[PDB]
Amino acid sequence: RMKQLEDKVEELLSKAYHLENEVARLKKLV
Amino acid sequence: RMKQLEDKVEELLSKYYHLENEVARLKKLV
Amino acid sequence: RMKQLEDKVEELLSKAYHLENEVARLKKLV
Ligand code: NA
Ligand code: NA
Ligand code: NA
Ligand code: NA
Ligand code: NA
Ligand code: NA
Ligand code: NA
Repeated sequence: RMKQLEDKVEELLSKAYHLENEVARLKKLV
Repeated sequence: RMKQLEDKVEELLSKYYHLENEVARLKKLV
Repeated sequence: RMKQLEDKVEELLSKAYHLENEVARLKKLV
């Protein structure tokens, strides 16, 4: 149950921090 | 347990919407 | 609350993926 969705939320957290940076890239160059 | 998960998924739910706006805005700006 | 949680991160993982795609698209327009 919960160790499965925690590692998903972990994955989610990583992704969010990833995309956040990407958007910063785009915005500073666009 | 389930407290911290719903906690973080709201962080994530809002992060993800926030990004969707940045992407929408950025699409207009290219 | 457990099942709603697991399905909520479902949407998140899937929106995470389309943001990667839409931010990848915007990369070579800027
Ligand atoms: Na996996
Ligand atoms: Na509550
Ligand atoms: Na936090
Ligand atoms: Na969207
Ligand atoms: Na996924
Ligand atoms: Na992935
Ligand atoms: Na790049």
